Amino acid sequence: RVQPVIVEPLAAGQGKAIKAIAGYSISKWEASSDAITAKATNAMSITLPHELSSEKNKELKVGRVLLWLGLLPSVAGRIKACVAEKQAQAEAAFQVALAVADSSKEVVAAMYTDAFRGATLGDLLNLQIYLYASEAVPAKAVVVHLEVEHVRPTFDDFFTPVY
Amino acid sequence: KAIKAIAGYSISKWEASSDAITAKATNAMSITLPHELSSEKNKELKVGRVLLWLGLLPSVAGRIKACVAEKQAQAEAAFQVALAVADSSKEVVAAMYTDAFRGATLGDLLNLQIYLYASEAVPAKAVVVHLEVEHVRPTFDDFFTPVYR
Amino acid sequence: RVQPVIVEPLAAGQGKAIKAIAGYSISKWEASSDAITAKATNAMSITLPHELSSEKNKELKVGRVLLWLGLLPSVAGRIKACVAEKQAQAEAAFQVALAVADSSKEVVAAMYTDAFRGATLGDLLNLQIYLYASEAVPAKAVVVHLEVEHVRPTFDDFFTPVYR
Amino acid sequence: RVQPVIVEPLAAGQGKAIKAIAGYSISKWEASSDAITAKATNAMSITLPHELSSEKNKELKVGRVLLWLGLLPSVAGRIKACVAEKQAQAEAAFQVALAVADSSKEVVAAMYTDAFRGATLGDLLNLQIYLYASEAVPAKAVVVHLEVEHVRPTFDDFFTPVYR
Amino acid sequence: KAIKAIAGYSISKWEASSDAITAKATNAMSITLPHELSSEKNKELKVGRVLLWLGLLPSVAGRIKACVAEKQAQAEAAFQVALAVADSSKEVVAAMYTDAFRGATLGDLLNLQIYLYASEAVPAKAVVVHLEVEHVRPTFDDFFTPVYR
Amino acid sequence: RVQPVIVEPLAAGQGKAIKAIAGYSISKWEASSDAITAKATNAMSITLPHELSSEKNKELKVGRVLLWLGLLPSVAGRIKACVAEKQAQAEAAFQVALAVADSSKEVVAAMYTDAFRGATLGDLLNLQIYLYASEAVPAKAVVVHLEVEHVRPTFDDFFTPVY
Amino acid sequence: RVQPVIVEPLAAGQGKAIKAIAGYSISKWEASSDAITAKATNAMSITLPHELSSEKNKELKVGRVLLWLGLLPSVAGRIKACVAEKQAQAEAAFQVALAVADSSKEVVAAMYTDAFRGATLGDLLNLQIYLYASEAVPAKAVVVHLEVEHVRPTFDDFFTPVYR
Amino acid sequence: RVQPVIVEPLAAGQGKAIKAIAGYSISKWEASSDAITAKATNAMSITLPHELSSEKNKELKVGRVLLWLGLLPSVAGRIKACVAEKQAQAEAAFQVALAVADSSKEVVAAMYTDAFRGATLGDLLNLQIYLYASEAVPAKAVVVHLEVEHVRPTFDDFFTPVY
Amino acid sequence: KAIKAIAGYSISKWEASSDAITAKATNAMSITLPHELSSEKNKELKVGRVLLWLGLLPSVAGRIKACVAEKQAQAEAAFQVALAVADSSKEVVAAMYTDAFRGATLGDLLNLQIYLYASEAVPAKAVVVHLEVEHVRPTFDDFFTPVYR
Repeated sequence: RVQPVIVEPLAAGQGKAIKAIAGYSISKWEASSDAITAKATNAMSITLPHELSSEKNKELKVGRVLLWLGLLPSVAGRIKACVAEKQAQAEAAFQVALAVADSSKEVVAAMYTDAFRGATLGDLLNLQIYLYASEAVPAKAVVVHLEVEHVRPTFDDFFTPVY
Repeated sequence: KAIKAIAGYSISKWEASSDAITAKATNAMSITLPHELSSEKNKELKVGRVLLWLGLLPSVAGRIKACVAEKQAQAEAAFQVALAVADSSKEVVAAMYTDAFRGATLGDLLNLQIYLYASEAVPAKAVVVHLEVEHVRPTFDDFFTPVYR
Repeated sequence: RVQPVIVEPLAAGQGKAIKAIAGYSISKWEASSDAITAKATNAMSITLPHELSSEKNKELKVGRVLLWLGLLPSVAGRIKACVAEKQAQAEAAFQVALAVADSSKEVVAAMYTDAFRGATLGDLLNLQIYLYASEAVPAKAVVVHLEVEHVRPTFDDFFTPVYR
Repeated sequence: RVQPVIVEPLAAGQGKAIKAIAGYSISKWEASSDAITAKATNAMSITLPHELSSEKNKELKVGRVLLWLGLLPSVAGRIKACVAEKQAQAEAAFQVALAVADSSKEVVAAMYTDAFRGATLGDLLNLQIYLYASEAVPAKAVVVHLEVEHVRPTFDDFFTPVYR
Repeated sequence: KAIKAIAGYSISKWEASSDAITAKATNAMSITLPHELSSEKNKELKVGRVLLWLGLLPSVAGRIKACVAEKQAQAEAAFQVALAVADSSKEVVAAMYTDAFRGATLGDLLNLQIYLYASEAVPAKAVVVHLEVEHVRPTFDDFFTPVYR
Repeated sequence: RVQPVIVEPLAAGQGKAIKAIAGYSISKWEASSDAITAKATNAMSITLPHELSSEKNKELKVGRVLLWLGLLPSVAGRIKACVAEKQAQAEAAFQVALAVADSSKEVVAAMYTDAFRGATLGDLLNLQIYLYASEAVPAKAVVVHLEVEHVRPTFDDFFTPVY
Repeated sequence: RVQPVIVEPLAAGQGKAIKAIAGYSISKWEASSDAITAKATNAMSITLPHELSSEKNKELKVGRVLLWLGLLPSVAGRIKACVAEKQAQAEAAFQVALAVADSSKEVVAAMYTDAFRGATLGDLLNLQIYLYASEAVPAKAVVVHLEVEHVRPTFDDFFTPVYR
Repeated sequence: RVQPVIVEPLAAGQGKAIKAIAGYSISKWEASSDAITAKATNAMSITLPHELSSEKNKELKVGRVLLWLGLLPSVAGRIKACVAEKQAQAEAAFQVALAVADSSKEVVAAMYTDAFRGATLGDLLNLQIYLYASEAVPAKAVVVHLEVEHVRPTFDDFFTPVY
Repeated sequence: KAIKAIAGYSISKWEASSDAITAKATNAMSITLPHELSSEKNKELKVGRVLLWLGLLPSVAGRIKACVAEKQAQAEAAFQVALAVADSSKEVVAAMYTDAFRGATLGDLLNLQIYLYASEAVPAKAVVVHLEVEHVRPTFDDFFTPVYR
């Protein structure tokens, strides 16, 4: 039996938001970039924010991480980013990574569901973010957004002891 | 409909800009995780499917091929070993690694490299490679940091 | 009986998210690259983040690791990455490794499910990430994202004790 | 109804002892210091003890880590320590870390509960301990005590087999 | 009554002597675990509350301030970031870190430093810093070592 | 209802002894110190005894550790010790450590309940002990006592095979 | 009542095989030697294989480790090995270690059951293997086999996802 | 009661084959050797095959490993091999190893049941194989067979995606 | 009957050839695992009983003693600390380490050394040392590798 199906169009902003699993929470931070020579990859390092910079919080385990990149409307060309272990040549990181985020697609994002599940935020200090551009891109023209999920920090809802 | 991540996973998506590419040449840039996933706790998360798709400026001309692989002596041989390449001459410029890294660890992606090839001369920041990995959800993303450091 | 089917077109970033198993958490971090000569490889070692650099946290056990690499849109060529134990020749790491992440495909990632299951986080200091580039690729043009899952740290839900 | 209360004065070393959870054990070791210039930091890497240096034991999983530092009574000033992943500038490790152990307080310690839970012991080789001194402090004047908990090693209750 | 360690924990207590301190200066000495806790098995134990209290000779004069923190470029800035300092001018010369390191690992305390400040000139071995950490009990302390090595 | 309470005084030696948890055991060893310059911190390393020096016994997990320091009655000043990871400057180890043992207090000890729980004795080879003194202290004037607990060694009650 | 017994003669390699416990797996690798001066020791560090070198797999927890050493039949003398944390003098590692593998016996092996239980695999990068030779022994004349057990890697039963 | 027992003789090839435990599988590979000077030990490194060389497969946990060495009938002397961690002097590896395989015995093999249980194949890249010979042995005269067991690779029975 | 490995274990058996030995000298060669056990996953396996037995060419003369121990400064002292030696003058040339390494990790055997002693001059490849370790069975030996790399 052939079933008639209507495919309704979507607006830019209508979509199901993926929810963190029970017992975890999501930290969201961004990092601006610098100038990219054409046909060249810059390789920056992941810097945790101050809140997660403590030695207490560098022991929380990691779940899924998400990398979506937001860019100026003035820029043209093709921009591709990923996260990977630090390597000798940066371009080869696009040959090993499990998901790359391409700006030529409809959804400019990369979802890492199992590549870093079970690691630690202190181990996320060891990773790198790789940016590729087809044309010459000036400084601060792309901002990368990375959103990691980790176990909920179990002692951060207390005031500091002063008495 | 789009491909949904399986139950228990999430998808981290990030991009990497390029460098200048000589004609008939291959650059080999390493993979850097974002800051949120760079913790030692989060480098032990397992990896599912990864995706590489590159967006390029429409002014460029030639043929651009990218892949991910392990570190090699010659970069060109990486195009002979890799399980999927993304080609600009083809219909869909993408590379879907469904079983190549499924089971590997998120810290093991630092041992990989992205390989770009250009048939002609390409300036810097002219292509951007988008990669989208999926991994297990981090075990504490629903908690504020403890306020008493 | 033949049964008809309709394949839905799938937008980018619209896949099912893989969840970590019960008792585990996923730590996600990145590493930037340096300049790669044409038809060459580079080996960079995995550095744990500072939060996991404690002696108590170097004894946690590893589940699955995921390497997805993000690259600039300007770079041209074919770039392939993997992880392995450290070797004499780096190129031979592409002959032994269980999964490589080619950039000539639609999913530029590599999922190591049972290659490191049951290993320790300190043993991740003994691994290396290998990049290969088909053309001349400048520095910081690829960034590797590695995402490990590990057992959740047992004491990060408590304040530090106030008495000394 | 208001309910009166009496606060008992507490002598030194008279607190409740935190017990490791079931299936885990606590390994405790120390590291001595070198000379610190005034208003400066020093980064020293964590070295596992030899008993845990095996390949079988570098795959154990980490729970909670505890850094308590012991210092000579002659030294003056303010000394602060933390653990983190290795960074370019060491001072910035005090801006990111989840807990620091100040010496101007009553409990000179720092408890990382969920910062490294689920990491591996080999990943503790990727961490660093950071010391800051407000004044000129000589060598071996502070000693850092780090106490990790990890899964108990599965075969240390058996004699070695007698046949070769 | 004194503060009792919580169920499942024990308290390791040790001391560290000092070095010579210039006037208006800060020394930064690292933390060394004792031998019993220095094993790779025992560096994975979790940490609860830590305590720092310093005993000083009564002949000394001035003002001595100590704390624990992470490693920094300038040592003086460690007194601006640390959550508790121990001051000799105050009523109780102590520093009680209840939530600063609770959850961290016993091997992570090697990444910390003790910071001493003296207002005047202080000779070597004139103050001794006592620190008392609590941690999970080691999983084999009720067994003799196996006699057949 | 106000309840009358009598606070009875204690002698030096009356106190409840903390017991190891089930399945663990306690190894107790001491280490003598050397000369300490005034306002300076010496930083010594932890040496496991011979019984726990085997590769079999460097895999036992660690629970709570205890550091109490015993000193000569002739010495004066103020002495503070702790255990921590090895660092660049030793004095900064008193800013990171979770408990320091002060000789100016009534109980000269430091209890590390969770700082090293789950680590290994081979990882206790990586730690250091930090000593601070206010005045100049000669050699062997302080002996530090550290008492760790670990899992009970499961094969050490056998004679060595000779037949 | 006295009960007679008959002892069966046992051929080489006819012992009971020790099985890893449930949820664990045994990774086995080797390391070759270099030249040893007579009455001397050598310290070589443990390097994890590439499969366990990921950040996700450096957080796995360690059970029992086993060191059995294979040696050429031409070499003469007495050769002893152990594992420990790294020390100043290597010879003192034979005074502290919980088990040594003497070559003057019938079972040339050493079983560390609870020495590293609960440690992390990354913490195996902090350990060292110590060799002692009673006579002049050339290079590559002994090969050490170390066999760790660790938790099984949680994702090595799945293909990598095909979409990028 | 004395019981009469007949000890029946065995042929070279009759013996119970040890079976892998449930959920594991066995990879079997060999490595040829080079020239051995008399009274000297060569120390070669373990190279995983190509099938297990992937970063996906370097995360599988390890069970029991087996080393049996096969040699030419022309060679004479005494040959002893083992596996161990890499060391300063190779001969001392025969003093630490838990089982050495001697060619002078009836069963020329070495069974490592617990020495590497719980490690990883990427950690088996860190080990070494040590060969000893009494007399001078030419190249390729011994081939070492090592047979490891690991968890079964859960995604290797799929074809590669081409559509 | 022979000694059977206990339930859950297997026995890896391998050999190592020798080098040239000066008279009244001791060589110290390190232990190398085979390739199959060299993975980081398999270096975390626990060790039971190990065995060392050496086969020697019948043309050799003198007295050859071997053992396994930790790394030492002097190699001769390894014969004073080791729990079992294999002696060619004795009835059975073997060394059975039943409790010396039982509980240790398979990666810890890289921290050990084999010690050979010869009373006379011995050429290279004249003795071969066989060592047989037992360990837990690797958790995936019943699976083909995933074909989609």
